[PDB]
Amino acid sequence: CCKCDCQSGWEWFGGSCYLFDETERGWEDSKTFCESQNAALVTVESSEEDDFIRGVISAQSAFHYYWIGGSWDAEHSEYRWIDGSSISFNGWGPNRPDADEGCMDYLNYKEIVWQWNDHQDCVNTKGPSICETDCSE
Amino acid sequence: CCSEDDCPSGWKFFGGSCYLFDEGSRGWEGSKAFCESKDASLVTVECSKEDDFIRGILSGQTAKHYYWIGARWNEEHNDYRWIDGSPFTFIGWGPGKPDNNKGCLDYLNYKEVVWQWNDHVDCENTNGPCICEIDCSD
Ligand SMILES: [Ca+2]
Ligand SMILES: [Ca+2]
Repeated sequence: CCKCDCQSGWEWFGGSCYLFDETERGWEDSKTFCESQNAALVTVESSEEDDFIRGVISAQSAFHYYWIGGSWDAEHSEYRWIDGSSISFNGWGPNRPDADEGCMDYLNYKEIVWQWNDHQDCVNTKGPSICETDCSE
Repeated sequence: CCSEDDCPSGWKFFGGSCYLFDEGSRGWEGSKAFCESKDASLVTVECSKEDDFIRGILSGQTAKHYYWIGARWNEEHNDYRWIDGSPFTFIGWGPGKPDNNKGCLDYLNYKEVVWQWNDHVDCENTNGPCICEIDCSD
């Protein structure tokens, strides 16, 4: 994405446009929604990107978690980004992931300060989400 | 993101930026300082559309075959990136480039480098024109 290419309401960082969408949806419905926007739930490859995201979500206080594009990959038996890639950057909150078979969020609660948490209901727990696009073809 | 009316006279508007294709004769360091003197920066190229816009302008003249841009080697970064410290997003190196000479970048027009990026060792004494950019960013 060009720096001034983003849709109204989206923000640019690091060659991508992001939507911090405040409509509350289950994780799977958030994944679907980002797809509908020619995007995908955000994947966090670098500490630089992590900082950017934290900068936006920490500046509000209506929401305490946002869905992101990571989840349990059964074949690999670990958490992976939804493009299938390994989670190279460790943005997990302390003693997270707590359990297998979940989906990921940024969470702000107690010891987890806008860091990743694993939630085991990927369908019926409704929260805001973060979509990322790189504007390719 | 600049509007057209943000652009000083003699600057060209494209994609939320204003650009100066300056034909003065400076080394890379001198060109960096020059763009700073205009409350601008040597151009940083974040996407293929911006790269295409620049190529359109450079291929529209034939007097010059290279222009300094806002990237150089940084030893602490231990890489080539933009002078603001941002890593490349769009990759615009010409075929066969970079040479990895810990140098400074231009757009070059020579043989298989068809208005694409090159790295040049001499960041002080090779005199050329340059491209400045005002992007009205944060
Ligand atoms: Ca990403
Ligand atoms: Ca630019």
